[PDB]
Amino acid sequence: SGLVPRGSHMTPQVNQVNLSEIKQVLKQQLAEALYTEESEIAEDQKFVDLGLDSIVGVEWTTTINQTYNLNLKATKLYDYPTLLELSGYIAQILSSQGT
Repeated sequence: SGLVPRGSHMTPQVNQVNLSEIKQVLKQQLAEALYTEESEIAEDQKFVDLGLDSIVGVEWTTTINQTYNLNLKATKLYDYPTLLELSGYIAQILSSQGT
């Protein structure tokens, strides 16, 4: 996955949903949830360290499901406090629902 957003130019309607493609989106979705910008969020930093709580984790877990058409809960935030692992799991769910 040589998909690295740098802000040089926009990305088109990419059909696929690679691991990194989900990872970058997750950062963006969670940035707004933490009242910040994804530009300052790390991929291996814990959402909780930034301020992800029990409330935000439950609402955010839903937006994720709606984005990739899955079923997940608050326990996900607790199992994968970083985008790296979070995305790792999601990528397998959508890859199984279509095979």
